[PDB]
Amino acid sequence: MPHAFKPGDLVFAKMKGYPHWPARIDDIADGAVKPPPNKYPIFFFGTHETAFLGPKDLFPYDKSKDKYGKPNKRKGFNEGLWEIQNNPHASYS
Repeated sequence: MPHAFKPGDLVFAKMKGYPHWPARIDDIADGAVKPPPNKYPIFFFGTHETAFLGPKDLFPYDKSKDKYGKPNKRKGFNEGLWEIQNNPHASYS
């Protein structure tokens, strides 16, 4: 049965106006800005942007990849597909 989300989990993350996007739940570095309550720091693959999202917008990667893991014209998307499949836990600093 599912646990709560934790850092390192892989997802497709949904934001209004964008396709479901390959992403991970990030850690918060020591000294870094924390997310609001009930939000997680989401690192989007490809764009390498962070937004704060709740569970309603996070779709576990294993379950969702057959639906959402397809090329998209949007900037950074296809790079993001490579990153999530091939090195999802790397440093993208």
